[PDB]
Amino acid sequence: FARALYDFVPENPEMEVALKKGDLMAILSKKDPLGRDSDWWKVRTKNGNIGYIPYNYIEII
Repeated sequence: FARALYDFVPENPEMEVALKKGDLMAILSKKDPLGRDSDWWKVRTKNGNIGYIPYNYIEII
């Protein structure tokens, strides 16, 4: 899946995941709708945190 680059934080206090520099996360979505180019994906951390996360903040296995 993916890894955590920098300490991430809920972009919005409604739906997002949290990351602590070095953490890890599983990415599913891409651009999300169409699937073009940009850094913004959806993730699942330890199956406990489900939300989004800029691609420039996570590592691709």
